[PDB]
Amino acid sequence: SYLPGYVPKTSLSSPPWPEVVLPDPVEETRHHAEVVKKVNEMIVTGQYGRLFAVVHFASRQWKVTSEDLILIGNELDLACGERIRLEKVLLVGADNFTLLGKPLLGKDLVRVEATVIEKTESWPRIIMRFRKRKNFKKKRIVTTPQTVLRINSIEIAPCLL
Amino acid sequence: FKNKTVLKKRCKDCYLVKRRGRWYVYCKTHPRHKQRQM
Amino acid sequence: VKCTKARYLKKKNMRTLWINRITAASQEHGLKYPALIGNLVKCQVELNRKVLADLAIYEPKTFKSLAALASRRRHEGFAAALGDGKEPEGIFSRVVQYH
Amino acid sequence: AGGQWRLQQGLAANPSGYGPLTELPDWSYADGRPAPPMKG
Amino acid sequence: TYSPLPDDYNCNVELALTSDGRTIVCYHPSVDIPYEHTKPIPRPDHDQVLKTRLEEKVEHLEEGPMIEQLSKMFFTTKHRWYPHGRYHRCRKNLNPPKDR
Amino acid sequence: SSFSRAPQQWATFARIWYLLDGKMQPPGKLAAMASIRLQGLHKPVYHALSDCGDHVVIMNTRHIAFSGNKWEQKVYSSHTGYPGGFRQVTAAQLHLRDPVAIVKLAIYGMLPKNLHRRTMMERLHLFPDEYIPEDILKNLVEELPQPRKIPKRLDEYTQEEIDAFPRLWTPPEDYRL
Amino acid sequence: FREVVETQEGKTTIIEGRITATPKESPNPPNPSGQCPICRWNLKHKYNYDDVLLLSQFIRPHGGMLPRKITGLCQEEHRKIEECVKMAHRAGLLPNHRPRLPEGVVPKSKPQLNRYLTRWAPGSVKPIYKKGPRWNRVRMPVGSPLLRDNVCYSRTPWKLYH
Amino acid sequence: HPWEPGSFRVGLIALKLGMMPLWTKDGQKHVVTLLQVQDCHVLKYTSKENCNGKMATLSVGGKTVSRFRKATSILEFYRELGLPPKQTVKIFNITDNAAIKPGTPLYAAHFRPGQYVDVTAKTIGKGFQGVMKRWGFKGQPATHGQTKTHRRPGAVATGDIGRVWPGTKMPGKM
RNA sequence: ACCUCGAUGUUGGAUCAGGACAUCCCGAUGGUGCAGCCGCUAUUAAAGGUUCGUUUGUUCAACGAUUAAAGUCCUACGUGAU
Ligand SMILES: [K+]
Ligand SMILES: [Mg+2]
Ligand SMILES: [Mg+2]
Ligand SMILES: [Mg+2]
Ligand SMILES: [Mg+2]
Ligand SMILES: [Mg+2]
Ligand SMILES: [Mg+2]
Ligand SMILES: [Mg+2]
Ligand SMILES: [Mg+2]
Ligand SMILES: [Mg+2]
Ligand SMILES: [Zn+2]
Repeated sequence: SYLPGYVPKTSLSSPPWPEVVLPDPVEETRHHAEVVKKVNEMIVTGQYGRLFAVVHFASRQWKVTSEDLILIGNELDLACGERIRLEKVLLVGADNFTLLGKPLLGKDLVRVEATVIEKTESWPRIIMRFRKRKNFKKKRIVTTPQTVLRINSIEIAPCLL
Repeated sequence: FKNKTVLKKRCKDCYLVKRRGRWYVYCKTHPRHKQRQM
Repeated sequence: VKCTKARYLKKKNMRTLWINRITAASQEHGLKYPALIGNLVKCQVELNRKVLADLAIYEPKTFKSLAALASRRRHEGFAAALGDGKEPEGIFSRVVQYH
Repeated sequence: AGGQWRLQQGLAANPSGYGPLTELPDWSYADGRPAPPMKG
Repeated sequence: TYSPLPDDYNCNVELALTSDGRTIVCYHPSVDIPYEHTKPIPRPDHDQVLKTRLEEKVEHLEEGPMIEQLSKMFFTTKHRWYPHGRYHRCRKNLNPPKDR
Repeated sequence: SSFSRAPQQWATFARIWYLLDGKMQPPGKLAAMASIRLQGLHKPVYHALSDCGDHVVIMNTRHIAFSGNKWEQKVYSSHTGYPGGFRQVTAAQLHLRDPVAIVKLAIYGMLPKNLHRRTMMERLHLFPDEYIPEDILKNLVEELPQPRKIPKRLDEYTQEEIDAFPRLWTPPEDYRL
Repeated sequence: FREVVETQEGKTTIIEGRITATPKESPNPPNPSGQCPICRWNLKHKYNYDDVLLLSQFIRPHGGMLPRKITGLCQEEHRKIEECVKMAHRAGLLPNHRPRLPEGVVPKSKPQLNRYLTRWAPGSVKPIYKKGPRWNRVRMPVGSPLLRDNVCYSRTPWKLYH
Repeated sequence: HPWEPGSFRVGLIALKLGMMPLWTKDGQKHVVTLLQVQDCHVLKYTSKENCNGKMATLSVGGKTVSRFRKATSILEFYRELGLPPKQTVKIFNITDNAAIKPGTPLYAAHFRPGQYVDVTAKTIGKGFQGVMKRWGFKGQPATHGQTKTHRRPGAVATGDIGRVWPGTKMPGKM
């Protein structure tokens, strides 16, 4: 009762990691719909509290929530007090549910809006270079422009299905 | 015991043996044939 | 002079600190750092070390979901490596194409 | 990380190179008006 | 019955995908500690004529034994328990900025 | 977690006592998992400037297992500072003289070479046997799994497994053996 | 197998040879085309020193290795099994195959030192007092070179020297 | 308990009086030291478990001194023991079968002739002394040009090390 | 001819030495053309010891008497703010 590919159980006969069996894709496909519908049903009824959203702004990913501040090291050419929308959102999460973009969420699923509240120059930064025995010494001071944004609201819409 | 890098039997009675990490040549008939691997 | 040259070290040290924090949280879920970062790329989830380190500290439940996704994607690749392409690709192994 | 896998998918080895994450405008007005194009 | 991670310690993670496959849904409800996995709190801890008035038990100890006792109860080294000079005590910021 | 600010800070930066069983385990693998716990490398909130280290308790340090000929080949050398004070003892000699020296030196060489290294050694507890003081035993939390899985001796196999494993050859009946 | 017993009655010694039960090879080998019992069961490069079930079938009751012409193994696998048997006794995984002690001998109490993957005999090893420079380090052998081709499930190959 | 092999009994605390010659029947002049045991008592007993050591420790005192020249902690210790304070207190390692009740006096009859004993005491302090008298170095000649170097240690180390080894014989208190 | 030419003259001795072992002596052990004493040779061993004098600036050496032996070296050819 031994197959041609049979090996008796030894230390190296089987891989050290236990065998893993993936679910049936046909059976799992409808199982995903049940989970998505349940999570979508949590949005229409508003069964969520504070939401944290990961947005891509100024070549940077910010883990922001509502009513918080973020400092941006460049000028947006926007008057202070103007309300704008952050189009790129990569992740929106709650206490019980989390949605992932691939790599970005649709504009019909999440909306993050911020406000320009302060535009100021950076504190003086010292840029000095020195080389010994070469009379090489020069000092430069730069003040990069900065912009502060406050996240006002993070709202989602029931568009999962 | 004479230390030799290469151990060679000097008669039919010499026999090689592995002891204490290095090969030895023992010869009861000729005690001067004893060698230790260097 | 040290002030100017420390601006490169600060960027370097921040990323190294993030990797250790990401590695620490992955081991609590039975994963290694290469297994987490590598398998999140194949899911088109482009999250940098700064976010993952913050998620591993302030959003433990969200990080576990990412660990499960990376582990699931890791298992899908092994199953695809055993086959010769006859079986279809994994559910999470699909890639969204952009034109 | 993942540069080799991306090149096999027809994408850039660096995700900052091109694609929706980089090419798209980073912000827009709340009213819906499009933002001026970024310098990059 | 497949599960990428054991749903025993942190939460019950349920991976899912949308119809278009452009969004990954992660439903992770929090798990509650069962009642059977906990221990009860230890609530419990004559002919006397004179009331037991509070008696001071602050025994005098030298600098040596005082630090040795502290280094054993906090499992640290003796070096941190020695004082510092005025120069270092004046450089310390007594009004540091506070976040959150 | 809706905690107050002080209790929330205390819980995150709390110290957790771990247990290690060193019987039939390599000292280095014991030290590798003990190094991260002592430094706090197993926490996502880890940082060098924050004393986030924990307590590690290692029992049965007398019954450690050395791979290869490390009992005879490995040498632990130290110098007393006086002339002719250069002492070199093997692992076997050191183990008999001090049952906890081998594990202590392996862990001590893995911690960062800084002032915090001596502080982390204070939070490390070694016990040659399975006996543990009550105060140290009453505050343990988690027993970390052993890195190396102990192979089973030939007498520990049940008859079910012995009979399951097939014999590969048929010896002759006239062989004296 | 065959056993020899000597019984002396009336100052006369009688030597007899009595045949005992002999185990039989399990039927239906996975690979009947193999030449030696190792590859006949697809056990090549798939056993280690800790697999005492496989090693016990090629050893004598006193722990001695069996001859190659009797078991029928090939020259390559016989040496690999021979080294695994040596490392099995040194690791203490064969407590029922101890050497036969002659009458009137009581072994002294000796330091019980746990060890495994011991290439050389413990009594024939000298300590490494001078490690040497980094480019000329004196490494400590771990395991056995004859198991270099064993199936490794990890990307890093077996480290035979520490 | 009766005497058993491998047992150690307690000793005494004696006072060195002086020296006196002593002749044997063999005609050899042997010099002996008169050790006077006075006011020798056992102070306290510490069991092997409480000793944190292989042997059990026993406290012995000697040479009763004034009660006005001792600290409060020492005086109250003798108050409950009912003995005058002792000048020098030594600790002896004994076995379980050699325990002696505290307050028990001891006499010179504890030892017998023909028994070899070990005497421990502080040596005569000679203060700060040079290498010539402390370590026996030869020094330098008094004549033949020597300039301000007759009792000096000379070289203390080599130039390559650039340091002095610990334990090097240097002038100090002897 | 790389370092030292804006304060180490070098040698030897005196003083005190630390270290290597390729061991002069003490220890253990093979071989011997090893009877025994003496010897020769090889492995192991650096814990301890390794003299006093005449001429000579001497190092060295010569011979004087000895000793279980009077080892080979290195250390800024140790040590000269001793
Ligand atoms: K000078
Ligand atoms: Mg970088
Ligand atoms: Mg005096
Ligand atoms: Mg003189
Ligand atoms: Mg003068
Ligand atoms: Mg003078
Ligand atoms: Mg030698
Ligand atoms: Mg010189
Ligand atoms: Mg000189
Ligand atoms: Mg000088
Ligand atoms: Zn011969």
